[PDB]
Amino acid sequence: DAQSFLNRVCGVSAARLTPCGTGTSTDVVYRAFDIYNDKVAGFAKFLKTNCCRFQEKDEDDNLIDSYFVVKRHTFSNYQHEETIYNLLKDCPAVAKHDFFKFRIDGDMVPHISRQRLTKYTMADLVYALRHFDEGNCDTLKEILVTYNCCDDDYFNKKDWYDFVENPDILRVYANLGERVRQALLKTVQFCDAMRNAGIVGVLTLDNQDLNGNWYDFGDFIQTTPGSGVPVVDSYYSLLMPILTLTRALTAESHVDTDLTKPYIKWDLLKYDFTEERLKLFDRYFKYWDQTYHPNCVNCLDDRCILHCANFNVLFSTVFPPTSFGPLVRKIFVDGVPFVVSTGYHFRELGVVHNQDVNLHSSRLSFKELLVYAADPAMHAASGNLLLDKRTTCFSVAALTNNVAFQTVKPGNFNKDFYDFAVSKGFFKEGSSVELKHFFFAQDGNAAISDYDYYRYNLPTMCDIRQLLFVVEVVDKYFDCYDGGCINANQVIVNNLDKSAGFPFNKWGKARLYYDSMSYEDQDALFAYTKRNVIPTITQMNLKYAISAKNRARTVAGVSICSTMTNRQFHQKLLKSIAATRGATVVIGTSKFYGGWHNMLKTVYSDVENPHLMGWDYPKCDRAMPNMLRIMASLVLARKHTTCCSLSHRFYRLANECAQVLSEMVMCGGSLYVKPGGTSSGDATTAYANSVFNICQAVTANVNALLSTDGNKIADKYVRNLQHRLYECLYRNRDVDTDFVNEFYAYLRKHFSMMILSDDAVVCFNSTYASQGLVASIKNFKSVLYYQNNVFMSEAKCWTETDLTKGPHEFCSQHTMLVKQGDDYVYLPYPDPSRILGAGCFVDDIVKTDGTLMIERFVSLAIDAYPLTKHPNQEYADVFHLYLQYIRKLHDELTGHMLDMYSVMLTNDNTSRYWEPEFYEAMYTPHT
Amino acid sequence: FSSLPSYAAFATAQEAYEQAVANGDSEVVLKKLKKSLNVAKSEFDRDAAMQRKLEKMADQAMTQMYKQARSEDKRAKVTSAMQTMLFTMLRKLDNDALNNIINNARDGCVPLNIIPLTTAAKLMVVIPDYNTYKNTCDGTTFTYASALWEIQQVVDADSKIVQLSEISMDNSPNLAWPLIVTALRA
Amino acid sequence: SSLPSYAAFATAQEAYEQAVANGDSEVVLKKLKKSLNVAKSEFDRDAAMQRKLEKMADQAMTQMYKQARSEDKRAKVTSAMQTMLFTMLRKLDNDALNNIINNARDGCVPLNIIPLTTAAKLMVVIPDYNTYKNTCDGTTFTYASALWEIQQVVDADSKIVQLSEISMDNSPNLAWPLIVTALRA
Amino acid sequence: AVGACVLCNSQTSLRCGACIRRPFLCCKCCYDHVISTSHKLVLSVNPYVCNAPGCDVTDVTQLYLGGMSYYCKSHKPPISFPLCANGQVFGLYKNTCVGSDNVTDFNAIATCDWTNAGDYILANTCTERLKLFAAETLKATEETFKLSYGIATVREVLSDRELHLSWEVGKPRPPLNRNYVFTGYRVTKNSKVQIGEYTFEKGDYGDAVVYRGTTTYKLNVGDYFVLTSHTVMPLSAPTLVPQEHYVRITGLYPTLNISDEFSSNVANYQKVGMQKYSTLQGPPGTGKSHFAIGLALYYPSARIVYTACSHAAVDALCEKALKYLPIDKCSRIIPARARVECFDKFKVNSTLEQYVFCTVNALPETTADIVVFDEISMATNYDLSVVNARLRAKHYVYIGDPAQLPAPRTLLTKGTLEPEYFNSVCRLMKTIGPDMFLGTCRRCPAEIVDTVSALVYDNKLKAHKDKSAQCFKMFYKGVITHDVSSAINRPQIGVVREFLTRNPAWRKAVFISPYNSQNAVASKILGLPTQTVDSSQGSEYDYVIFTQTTETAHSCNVNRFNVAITRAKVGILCIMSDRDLYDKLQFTSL
Amino acid sequence: SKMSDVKCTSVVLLSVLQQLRVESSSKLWAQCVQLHNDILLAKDTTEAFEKMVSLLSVLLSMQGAVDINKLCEEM
RNA sequence: GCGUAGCAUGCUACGUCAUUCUCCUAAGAAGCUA
RNA sequence: UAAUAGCUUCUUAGGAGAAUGACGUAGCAUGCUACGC
Ligand SMILES: [Mg+2]
Ligand SMILES: [Mg+2]
Ligand SMILES: [Zn+2]
Ligand SMILES: [Zn+2]
Ligand SMILES: [Zn+2]
Ligand SMILES: [Zn+2]
Ligand SMILES: [Zn+2]
Repeated sequence: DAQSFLNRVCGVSAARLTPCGTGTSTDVVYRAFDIYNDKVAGFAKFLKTNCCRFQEKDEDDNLIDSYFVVKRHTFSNYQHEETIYNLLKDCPAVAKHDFFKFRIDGDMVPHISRQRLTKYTMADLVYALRHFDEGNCDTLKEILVTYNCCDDDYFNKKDWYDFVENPDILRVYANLGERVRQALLKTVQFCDAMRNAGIVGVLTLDNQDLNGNWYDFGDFIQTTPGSGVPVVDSYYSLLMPILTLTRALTAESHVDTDLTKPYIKWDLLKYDFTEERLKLFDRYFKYWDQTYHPNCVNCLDDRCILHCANFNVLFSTVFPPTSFGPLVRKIFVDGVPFVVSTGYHFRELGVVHNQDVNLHSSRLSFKELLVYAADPAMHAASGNLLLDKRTTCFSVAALTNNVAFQTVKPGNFNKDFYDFAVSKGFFKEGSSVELKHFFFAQDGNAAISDYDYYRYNLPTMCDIRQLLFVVEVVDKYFDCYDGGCINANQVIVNNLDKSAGFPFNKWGKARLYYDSMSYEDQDALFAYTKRNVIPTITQMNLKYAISAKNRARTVAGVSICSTMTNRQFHQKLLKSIAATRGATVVIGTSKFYGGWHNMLKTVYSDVENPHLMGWDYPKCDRAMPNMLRIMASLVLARKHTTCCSLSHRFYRLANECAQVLSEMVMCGGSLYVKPGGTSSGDATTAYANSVFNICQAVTANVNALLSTDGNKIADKYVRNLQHRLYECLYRNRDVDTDFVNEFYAYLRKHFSMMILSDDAVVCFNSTYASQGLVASIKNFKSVLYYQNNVFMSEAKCWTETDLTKGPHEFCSQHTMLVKQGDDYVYLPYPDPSRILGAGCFVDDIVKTDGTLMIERFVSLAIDAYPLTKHPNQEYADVFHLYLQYIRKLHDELTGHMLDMYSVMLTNDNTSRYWEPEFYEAMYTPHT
Repeated sequence: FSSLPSYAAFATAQEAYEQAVANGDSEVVLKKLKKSLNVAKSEFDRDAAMQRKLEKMADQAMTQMYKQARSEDKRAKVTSAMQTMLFTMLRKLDNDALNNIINNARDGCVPLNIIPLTTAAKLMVVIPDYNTYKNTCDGTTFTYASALWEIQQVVDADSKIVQLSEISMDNSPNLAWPLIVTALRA
Repeated sequence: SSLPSYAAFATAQEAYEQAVANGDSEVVLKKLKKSLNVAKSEFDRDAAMQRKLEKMADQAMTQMYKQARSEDKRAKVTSAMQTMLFTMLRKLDNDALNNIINNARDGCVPLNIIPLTTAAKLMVVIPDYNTYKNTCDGTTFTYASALWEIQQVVDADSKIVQLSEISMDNSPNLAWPLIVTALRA
Repeated sequence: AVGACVLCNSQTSLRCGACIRRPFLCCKCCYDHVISTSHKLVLSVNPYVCNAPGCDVTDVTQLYLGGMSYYCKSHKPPISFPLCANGQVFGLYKNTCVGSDNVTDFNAIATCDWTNAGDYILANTCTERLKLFAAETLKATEETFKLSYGIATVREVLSDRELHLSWEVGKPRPPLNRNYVFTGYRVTKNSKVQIGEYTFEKGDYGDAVVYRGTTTYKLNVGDYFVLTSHTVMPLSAPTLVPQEHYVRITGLYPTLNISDEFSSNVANYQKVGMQKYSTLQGPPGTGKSHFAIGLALYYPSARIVYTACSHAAVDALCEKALKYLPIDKCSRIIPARARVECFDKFKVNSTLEQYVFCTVNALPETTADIVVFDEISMATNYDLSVVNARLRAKHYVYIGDPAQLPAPRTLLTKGTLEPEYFNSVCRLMKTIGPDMFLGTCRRCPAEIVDTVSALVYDNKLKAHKDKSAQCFKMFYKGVITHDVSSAINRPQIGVVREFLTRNPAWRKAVFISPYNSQNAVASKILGLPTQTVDSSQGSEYDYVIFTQTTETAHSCNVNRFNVAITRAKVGILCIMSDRDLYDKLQFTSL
Repeated sequence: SKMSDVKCTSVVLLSVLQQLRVESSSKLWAQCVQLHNDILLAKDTTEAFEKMVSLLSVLLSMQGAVDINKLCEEM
């Protein structure tokens, strides 16, 4: 009977059970195994059918979170697992097993019974958080509710999962931190028990329930006692993004690691937490077999900087935030006591000391004067203490004695153009072309309320095993360019009449500093930054430009001391990218003279069933994790295999971090600490953003390929590719160039891509993306959720099933297929509202005159020409309006010139700017 | 050009040619004098082009020298400005507390983020709303950074002084938040 | 072009044309051809400098006009902006905007921003009884194309005045201008 | 840079180089100006000199326009084009200029040196633009006249309070008083920079000055002084705003029974409220400065700006307001330098108050509800233009009398100026008559008004008082001592000293004297409060001592004597020299 | 063409207010900026007109800054 | 048949000027995009 | 107060190159004429 089975399962333990199955038959559930065997691999959601599950009910007959899993299998496996359990019986991190043989129908089918497991395992939590689909999140909701993280009505909020709209979800997740930390401790206890019991086996997430107990010994082989080995490469690595999302180590800030006891009061003077980091690593990640260097200056290569920095990201959340930043030291010049920064304490790169420290000096050269007046040690040491309650970001010091509240002026209205437009039938009620782009004004609390958006930058620990392979694929994407250091005389600066950052903007533009410093003491400064760390302040400038939304836009003006060296370091590679045609990163490719059509044709590089895809990064420059910015900097620095040594490359990376990633930010006369995320003003910003975008796309493809079943993949080549992809991620520690090349070719064949720093058009294979062998929109949503801490709503992501209509939007240009000459080409046409708004609203009073600015309208008509071929007449009329306004401006300019003199201009070639041919020549491929 | 003897040769050849033409000399002599004048003016134009190139090169060199002189004079001005700024900021330092905390350091190295936190003698608090003001620095003295600070002045967003009695729950709408309360360590 | 070099070129061209119209042969024709060419070279050298001078003059005219217009426009920037604003405001011809502007011409300006939320406070200053008669009827206040309920009327002396103290005869003894505090209805 | 022709308001780029102000002139007007007078240098965007490698020709009709430069007759390129031709002078906007017949008075205004009185009488009867330009260039001439003075230097410093004086050889020595300030120089090797603002005033003994300075620097022998030149700022506002009449009171609101003291001026208050601007003429001591305060009390809600050209007049106005006007709503704006001891009893320099008192030259750009300009007789067209430029107001009112002493006009040395041509408002007072008038003396004793009603005025002024018998006329020869370019009469001062201890009630008498030298030097000899007649205007005193230093056309001026004697309230001693002036008044015998 | 006419007059009106140094009064300038931004980002004409009335009341509240009679008698 | 001389025709090299076009650099103005 | 980078339009200046036309010098090939051998 099915009742004798329940009685036997109860056992000697006084447990009251209620069968979840039906009539002593196996119960079928849809779990999230992390599996790797001879035929399947990956971290996917399978359908286990070998366990009979009974749930225990506590007093008052309430169902509790304890299950009796009664897995049945062969007899040899029964004996083997019984022996392995007998070895590991006494370990406290082992679910109490029960081995008995019950006559199911007429034969002794042997069962093993795991007692008091939770409903879900650790792999279910990891999968529900790494593969988050807000339309189907039922294990995440049940896990959150069943452990008192919320109250099952918290989900009636509209967007409870959004990080940028509902920041309380951070607390809701962090309620799982203690449970995750206890799971880590139980894992270490189980590893110690395996080591001491002489048992060799692999630890997988799907064998540790949410209490922490381990219960799967099917594939453990026992060797000589005292020399067993646990293989935890795939256990910790998959769990890594969850350790910072749930803040598993928030109980390490408390004395005796007790969440009830008060915080640990570290001495403020303490900045070298190397011993603390080593103790934390040996406590939680004990059997992680790869060496860990707390101070990344001791690392072996950029593959070891990523791993150790990824750990330092997690271990830096338990140390006080006042111990980071520059390390100042009191030096003397000609007997006068300076305070200068002779080191740094990065949250990711550990403690870094400068190698050229002159305690006793007498004269300060121009290089040394620039270095000492650039770093924020003097400014913060001589400034008043600040407590800015308007932001949650750390505030260092207030340089001045009163805060500056910078506003943004409204735009200047070009009334003549507006009257001309409405005389041409524009701006009617019910029209399709209407003004949407304006100059939005801002109050005094604009700059600080925009800087406060860095609170969306959270410390993110990445999946290091997967990231260390994504880096190889990305560097493969960047293998056609060449780079290296160049002398100061080879550096070309585009516009030298630009701000020099703080404090150098008080004495001149960048021209003064690029002229005053000879090539010798620019090379000397650059070679100084290769052996020393120069902290640098970056201003926050409110952007005075026309947009469609009223949010304030700010840009970071990095100091000239940083810009000069970063140019000298990266300009060769950056100019090599901007001069390459037909690559993945289309930077430096014009859209005129057939550029747009060429780019689109190169995107459709022989894909089988193409669908165009495009996604958006919400809060791209502010939510980018520090690990991915460090990864981008390392990828851009792989071209320095000969010019720079190892220490030179590390100190260049440290300067990049200390000047761009997390530096002192000057916002309204006050120094704040930027938590992270890329600044929009560093020298390599567009290119680093392109690297980050390619990294996200490759990670999305990797997750999409590994999360597929494996029994459903029909193509024997793709299933083998998934198998070898799992092997290359979580079973292989060195780089495998063969498989990196094979996966790169796979991506180029089926996931053709076009990148401009955050704008991407993908021409993927539709059949594969439907079968799950290539990233789709949902994979990008999941990857962004667990690797940027932002939710990518599918409203800003488009899909185009028909290639005759081109990408829906790339670089704010819609694409239309027109008949030009005798063939069909793609022409980029803008938003008509943008062109009309540029005509009507201008940012200077002298641009309201009109007759002075005819080149303005020539350029705007050049941009607005492709509207002429748009089927909608209200769109085609924008170009003709601009042409007729150019004609009117020229007529009245000639009238005014004839009045101001008595002679008309002898040479007048303006007659070609109101003929359509001058503009039609801009989209013809001849030039 | 004119100073060079080539112009004199051209002038004397032209004078001889004109005298011969007015005298009605023989045609062969006319041809010989025309050839002489042609070679004279050929040498003249050969010498003139070198003068034009030389004067243009001298002008561009003078422009370059003026540009370099201006840049050199600007370098000295920026150097003086940076030196004055550095020494003024040095003199502003609170030497006693700075020396105390730096000597208390084990290696002589301290994080920058604690220099103001433990040695600044003036604190500026920027407060966005009334609840924040009540919670952080209510009254005439308050505690922050493990010290005791006393209010010395409160100014609003307009930098117009605000009396502590005006900061009330009912008078809050009549203030230009944020208020920048400037305190001094006790 | 009325240039002596052009005159010499023209007379050489005419002489060559007449000769080739006769054009027997051949050495005189070649000699006159060379004379025409050498005169043409000199006239063309003169013309090149004339064209360069005209180009420089046009550059000067253009730059001077741009600078003069720019300085003029940066000078007349406040009066021009205010005139443009009131021209556009007249063009709209909204009933509320016209009402408040016509009132502000008569001196019936508000003391704070006109509020939009119902039952919010508006304070306006009424300079003469004629303005009170036009806009205020009973306890209702007709301002900005809306109806407002008067809460309290005060004078320049900050003394409350009852609504029954306002009349054609009693007003001359009153301390104008009044200040009317009303709530939107 | 383009502009507008002064007398036609046409667009132009031509300015007369020879003219002091360099006024923008259209083509036709510039042609008529250069073809008529000695002015022959015209400044376009580029000057009209001859651009030869060496040449100095300035006459426009002598030059030609060739290529890209203007050349003379003997240097023009083969292709030439005249500058001054076809009845115009070449410049921008050639075919958009309409000339005028006002090129006749403008020539006289530009060329004349303002020394004779005819220039003033032709500079005050022209149109608005010519009135403005004439005043502008007259102020320019007055400011430029200071460039002909001399540089001072210091010999030694025996005492830090009595500095030694030394002037540059061969240059005139400017008079030493408060009106002139000096800024030092240290030109030696070694800091050719200013060393602060100092001033001089003659000491009694030897050659030493009890000087005064803003800072406390000590001067080496190498340091010396230089007079500071003052630039002339432009002016564009009309001298008078267009007078417009309203049907009823606009922008002003009366009071309920303002006061029992000012109730006689209510009709004139209504008249001021009715018109855009008004003029009040009143002989001294009839309440003009008492009419303005009554109007202020009559319009409490109106923001009122009280103004005056001098400092002592606005000081007396502030004193009277402190007596009558509430002090909480008061202000007093002072120039930063504050050379003269001003009136400091209200919240000084608070422009945002209701009742604002400030001198004309330091007026802030702000609005008002009515501005009362006090004592327009001392004001010039520059001052009226400035008050109409800085002070935009809903009502203007000018008070004063043509019979008072006019503005200094230092460079004027030939002839006399009639009262009606002092400034435009005074002319309006004389052409059709003032808008308000009230002739009744209210401050002076009966005897002195009875005597002055025959000197300048022809038996017009009645008074309300009794002759207190405190009026004494002293006759003495008064030996003359010309010390500092201003005459000093030492024996008269001595007789005053010997006839002061016999007058116990005259120990607080103010000393009034037309010459600043005697007025300043009498301070140590008698200790009495001192004040010159020019700065005494508008301020009344209960005890006044007047002395005629010398028999001159300046000291014995009828209007100056009238305005000097009309300051007394209960008694006055006059030390007179001229027999004619002495015989006309009826005082005690002595 | 009435909805787009309001959005431009609000721009001109805020420019005038900025020129009148309303920007120095933070509490008033915040409200003026909010009204301007809400007029620009509007879909209904009545709402934009009400906000324009509120924004113009700011200009009319300061009597001496603008010469309403001179400005309006030029039409 | 040769040499000297002159004239005429043609070819090449070099120099000068004029015109047109292309490119490379420098400076200035403007627009769009991320 | 106003960032990094890309592309495009326009203006000016300089340099180089090309093409054509003209002038001049030198050199070479051919034809005609005078004198001498
Ligand atoms: Mg298992
Ligand atoms: Mg008076
Ligand atoms: Zn390492
Ligand atoms: Zn390198
Ligand atoms: Zn003149
Ligand atoms: Zn004129
Ligand atoms: Zn000359």
